[PDB]
Amino acid sequence: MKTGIHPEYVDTTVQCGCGHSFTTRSTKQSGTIVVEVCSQCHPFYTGK
Amino acid sequence: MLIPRKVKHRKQHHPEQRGIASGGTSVSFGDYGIQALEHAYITNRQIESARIAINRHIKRGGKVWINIFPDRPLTKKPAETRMGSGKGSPEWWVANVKPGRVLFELSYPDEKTARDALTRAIHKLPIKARIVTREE
Amino acid sequence: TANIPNKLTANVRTRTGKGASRQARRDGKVPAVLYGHGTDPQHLELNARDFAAVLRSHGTNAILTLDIEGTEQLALTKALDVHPIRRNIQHADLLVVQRGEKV
Amino acid sequence: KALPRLKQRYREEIREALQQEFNYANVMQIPGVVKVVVNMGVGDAARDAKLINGAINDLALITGQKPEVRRARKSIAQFKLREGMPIGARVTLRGDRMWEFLDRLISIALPRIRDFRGLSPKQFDGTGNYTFGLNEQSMFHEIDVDSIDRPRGMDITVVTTATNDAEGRALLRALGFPFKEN
Amino acid sequence: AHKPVGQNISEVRRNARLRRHARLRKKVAGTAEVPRLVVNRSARHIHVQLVNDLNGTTLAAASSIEADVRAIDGDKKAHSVRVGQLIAERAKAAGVETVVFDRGGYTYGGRIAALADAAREAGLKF
Amino acid sequence: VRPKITLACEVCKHRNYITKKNRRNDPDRLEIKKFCPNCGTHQPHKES
Amino acid sequence: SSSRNGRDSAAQRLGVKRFGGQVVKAGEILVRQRGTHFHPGVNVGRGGDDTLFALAPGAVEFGAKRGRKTVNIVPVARP
RNA sequence: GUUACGGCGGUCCAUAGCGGCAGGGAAACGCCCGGUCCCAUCCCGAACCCGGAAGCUAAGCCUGCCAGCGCCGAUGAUACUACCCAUCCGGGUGGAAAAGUAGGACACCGCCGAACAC
RNA sequence: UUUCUUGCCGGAGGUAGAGCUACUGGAUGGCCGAUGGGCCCCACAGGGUUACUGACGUCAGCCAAACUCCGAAUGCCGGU
RNA sequence: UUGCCUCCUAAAAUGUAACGGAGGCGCCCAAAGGUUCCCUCAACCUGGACGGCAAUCAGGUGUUGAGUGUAAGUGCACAA
Repeated sequence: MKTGIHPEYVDTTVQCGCGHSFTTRSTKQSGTIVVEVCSQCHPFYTGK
Repeated sequence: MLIPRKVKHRKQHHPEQRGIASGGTSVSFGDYGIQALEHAYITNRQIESARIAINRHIKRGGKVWINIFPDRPLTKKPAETRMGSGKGSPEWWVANVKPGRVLFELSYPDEKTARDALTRAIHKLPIKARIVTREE
Repeated sequence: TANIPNKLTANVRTRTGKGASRQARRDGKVPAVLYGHGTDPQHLELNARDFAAVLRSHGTNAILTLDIEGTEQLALTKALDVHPIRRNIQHADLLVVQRGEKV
Repeated sequence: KALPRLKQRYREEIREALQQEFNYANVMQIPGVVKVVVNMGVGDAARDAKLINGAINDLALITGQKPEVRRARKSIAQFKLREGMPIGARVTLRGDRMWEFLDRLISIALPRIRDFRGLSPKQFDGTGNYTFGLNEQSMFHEIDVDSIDRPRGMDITVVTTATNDAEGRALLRALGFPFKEN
Repeated sequence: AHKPVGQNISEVRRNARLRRHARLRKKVAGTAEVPRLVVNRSARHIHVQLVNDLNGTTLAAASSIEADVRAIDGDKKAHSVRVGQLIAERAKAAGVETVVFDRGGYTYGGRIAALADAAREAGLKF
Repeated sequence: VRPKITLACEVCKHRNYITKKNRRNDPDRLEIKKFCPNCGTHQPHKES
Repeated sequence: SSSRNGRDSAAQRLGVKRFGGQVVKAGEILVRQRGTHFHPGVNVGRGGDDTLFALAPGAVEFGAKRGRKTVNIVPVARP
């Protein structure tokens, strides 16, 4: 990384529907998000 | 008939009529062949005449290869003109034949008919030629 | 099976070159070069008549017993420079045939 | 102390999985994901450069890296495209950043696709990696439905050290990539 | 069993270093009066040879391998400084004062720059 | 479309050089550093 | 008729001006060429128009280095 | 002085290359773990650059063997050719290919410095 | 004597010749016959009798002043 | 048609004619100059979204096959 000319990068918390909060570095300024359909919630990924 | 689909240079020097052929000097396709014995520009006109002669003689059946291809253009300046004012435009296509070159080849069951057809082609041709065979 | 190695007299050439080869062909002797596993090539003058007879008898592929000054050496013709016009054998290449080797 | 979830899981158990499954003869043979390259060719750049501008912004948000403005290799008249015209947006992620980008992708974005039935393995693209092209950008949760401007779609190529298609498929399955392998 | 489909990064780096070195040598030669100070850089060590393309015979050489440079603690660039000093002494004793310094196809700066600066301060007019 | 332009030294105003630019590509008076022989040092040279 | 041809530039008198073995002063033009048919060798320089000239005196020597014909000047020791 | 050594170079730069079958990392060569720093990406520590030796000879590099692809390649002969003889045809002396054939070749040489020896 | 002749030696060349699967351009047959047309099952699903263009080309043998993987002989420059 | 450049004619040094065979030129450069340092280009897939012969930057593969500002050559991958 040269300088801050790239979008700011910081840790983020995603609270998915299943409750499995993931901690992942992302450029979301706020640092927190929620998703109604995650890996553990999707039919195909869960086993449908 | 036999005309190049394209020549890189339309106007070319007269092909040199020197030396015995280095390549195509043996029957390699058919049973019999017409081997040249003198230098000549075998025009596409002559090739067509000889090929039709052979095919019509051998009638139905047989196969005829035409090894040479009249790809060398020879120009002809317009009729009744004085020397100069640039080279004439291409007028007839020839194949530079040299002695020992096999011009035509024939595969036909009957040796009699094959030799007769090749002799007729030799008659249509503008030089001495002999009916050579593959069997050496 | 096998093919009898056709007998053919050969002489080592006292003079090799263009003039010598043309003189030989006039004399009726075809020049040939014997080479192969023998390491050292030898330059020979076969008899044109006899060699053409051998060739037209046993095809281009035939085994020749070359008598080189009275030395039976088995060879085969691997190349036959034939003049396209005169049709005469112009030159021969003779691959020494080791009695007990494949080619 | 600092390790992405996917990288930690890989180093811990996927190495053992691949070793045991494919009887690799060495750790260095044990494959391992390499750069994730996020491509997107706007295509209509000849008509509007603000399109490629928005594409650059979308990539910057999604991947987290300033995209490279990939020009056009040569001028093709049929596409109304001239050489040196900016035609695509590129992003290269490596190391922890690529690992966590894959984590985000796999655990949020793919399940957020509209009517998705698992990835396509038949087009797995073994030796290279796996280039699957998306139809829209809003599916990437990070960009807002209020901030989207136009359907974009992506091309993610997860280059791996997989020697061949079978080994790459095993690697990306163990990683998690939901394929529809039927 | 194994099929390294691509070209390994080690191979790529070796080839690229050789190419950069060749394009460098396209202008740097090194003559008996002004030898060429070739520098090879590794993740573990750094070596230097005063070579003479006329003879193709090296005049002097130093390397981080030597027990003295190994005893000199610090970092890679500290060892680079020490080897630059050593090659400067060896060259001066040989009778060579001026040289042309070959990067070896690497980049300026780092171990190689520290080595060149150390040799310069040691007394090589290169 | 590309006239013979004369670059003169800003300091002594000696017309020292005669080049050709493109009046279209570079309509502004050309500025490049070249030395007047009488000055000796490279000084800014401008179109006449 | 009228031919659209009839033009040709003045022959530039190119080629080798000093052949291998000729002793030359420091600066003589050894070769004139349009590309680098010959590449400059030891004590031989290449000019703007690809002229090979002698940077040092001595005898011309045509060699090859890495599949490229080259012109070299070998010094001539004064007897 | 000996090495399945590393570098720097040479060859009128493939007889050296490509491909295949097997082998090793001792010092080194490398891959390799990171980016705090010098430094860097028209994005990316991929590369370059910087610190270490956790791991590996799987790759690179190197060793031996394969003549498979490419590379070289005669000798003879021929084509061509300088000069000469020759009233068209040709021929002689000197030179002599290209292609093909026999075959060669899975490199050779010099400098340093490494580990061991001395 | 620098001139010229002859011998020897160092040279560069791309003519003659030859070759072209070494390039750029014009040519017999099988191979894939791929892109395709009818038949095709008439369905656009799927597949072959596929005398057909049968390509890039794959593999076997032939031409050029403005072709060259090559390449003389002479001539030319220089030295002795 | 007349001047200039390139090629072949031009007979392997240079040169060599024709109202001989082909073309270019009366420009573009403030970067397309200088310099330092980096990189290689064509051609096909394991494979891709609207993406097709062709875009991507798809290198994933592949050995210097394109590109030289512009005619032609001589060169240039070591790079020009």
